[PDB]
Amino acid sequence: ATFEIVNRCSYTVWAAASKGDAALDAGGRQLNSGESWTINVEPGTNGGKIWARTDCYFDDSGSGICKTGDCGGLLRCKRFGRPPTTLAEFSLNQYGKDYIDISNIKGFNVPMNFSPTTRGCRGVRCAADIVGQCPAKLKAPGGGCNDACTVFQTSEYCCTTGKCGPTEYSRFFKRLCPDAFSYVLDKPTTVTCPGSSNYRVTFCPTA
Repeated sequence: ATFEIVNRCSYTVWAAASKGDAALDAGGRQLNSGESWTINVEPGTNGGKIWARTDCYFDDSGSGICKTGDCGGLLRCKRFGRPPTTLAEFSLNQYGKDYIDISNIKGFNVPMNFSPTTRGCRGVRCAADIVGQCPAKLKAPGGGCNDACTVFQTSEYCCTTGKCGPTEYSRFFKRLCPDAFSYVLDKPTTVTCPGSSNYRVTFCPTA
């Protein structure tokens, strides 16, 4: 499947793409304002994620640091990124269906739209100003709004027993972005698409 990754933000982002144990395509690239990066993702990819990283400095061998979403200091991500990161998540060709979602379970850094470019399902968006509205206790100094699990490390926020409810903090993410996962056991906002669909991820889809 092909994913077009579009930076509509007025600022530079460093896109990342990974399934957690391996890069997807090149795994990462600088995107200036307006740039598009087309990647190929092998069919049957399970647990793939796309995200943006902000305020990165890399040297000549693709080694450095980003203020949000850093994946162990690499330009080309092999691992998932450090919170806070708005996530586009996907599992492809799972019994003839593709499954896509946006998640705030690892916080929010950049607004995002995740839409098919082929027929037969709708897209999902989280475009509210979560950073501006972020509760003071979740505000990340680097920029971004952390999830409560990352900040507080309790069984309830992290749902480590497999039983957990919504919280004051999850409800904040949910009120601004009803179409994104706000906590681990949130009622799924997954969208089912035809197997082998194609997609666009757009950062800052509004402004």
